Amino acid sequence: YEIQRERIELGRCIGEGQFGDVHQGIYMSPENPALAVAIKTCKNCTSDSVREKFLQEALTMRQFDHPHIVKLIGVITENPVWIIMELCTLGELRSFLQVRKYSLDLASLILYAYQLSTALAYLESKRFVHRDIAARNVLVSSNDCVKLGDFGLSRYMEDSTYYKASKGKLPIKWMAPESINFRRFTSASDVWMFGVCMWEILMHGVKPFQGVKNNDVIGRIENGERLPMPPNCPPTLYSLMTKCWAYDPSRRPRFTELKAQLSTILEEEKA
Ligand SMILES: Cc1ccc(-n2nc(C(C)(C)C)cc2NC(=O)Nc2ccc(-n3cnc4c(N)ncnc43)cc2)cc1
Repeated sequence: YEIQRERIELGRCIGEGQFGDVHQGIYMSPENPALAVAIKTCKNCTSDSVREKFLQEALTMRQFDHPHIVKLIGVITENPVWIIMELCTLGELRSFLQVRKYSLDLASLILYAYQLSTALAYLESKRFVHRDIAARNVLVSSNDCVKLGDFGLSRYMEDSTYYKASKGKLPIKWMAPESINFRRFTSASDVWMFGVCMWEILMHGVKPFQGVKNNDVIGRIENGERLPMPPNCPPTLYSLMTKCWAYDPSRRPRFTELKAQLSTILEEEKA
């Protein structure tokens, strides 16, 4: 996974990161055609403890290879340490959906749900629990291709859930009841979150339970209330989302079933 720095053309800064600026750039690969990349830099990785914390991201990402999961391209372990990932040129899914609300067809929305279900069926095959399935963790490579990633300070921390609570940023509005009540995160709770993520896509990047306090969400869910059917959502798609939201995790579908059903809904929409 080691990359030669001279083969990277470092472009503009596209964001801030916990360890240093994140830039876009070009990787003039010796084996593959030139590719656009996102480059995470690390200002203090000359320190072994800082370097190990920063590189945890490369260690996690290196395990996976799927067309709808952000790919790790490589690492430069000589100072300054860089992590090189594929660039998703169209950026965050939420802003993309908001800007193109009147331009995107329903078929494109279902296609994004379908592509994410393939990424999640793949992670479930590896017995990997994502823990934060939400539109904030999805990037857009093109108008017909989205990619699942993961972002946030809590990912670098030893006690990830504890950090979120300290700042009151636990994603209660996306979480399965067993994750809220017992801090249980499984393939079934990822399914619950995926249902909320499909709702966000159909709602064109609107957040769930807007204007509702976190403490009140728990009560509503326990009482059987669920996010409403988005406008223009096919009834079969809503039925699928309501199955993701079964209070009992054993009644929820698995991602292989979600993928097969989303493929059928997409085919029917396009027809
Ligand atoms: C500590 C830690 C932090 C994150 C992870 N973790 N886990 C996953 C799964 C599990 C989904 C493989 C993925 C990740 N990372 C990213 O997605 N990074 C990640 C970093 C930059 C970009 N990136 C690509 N294009 C852009 C762009 N236009 N703007 C901003 N960032 C971009 C995309 C992904 C793991 C550990």
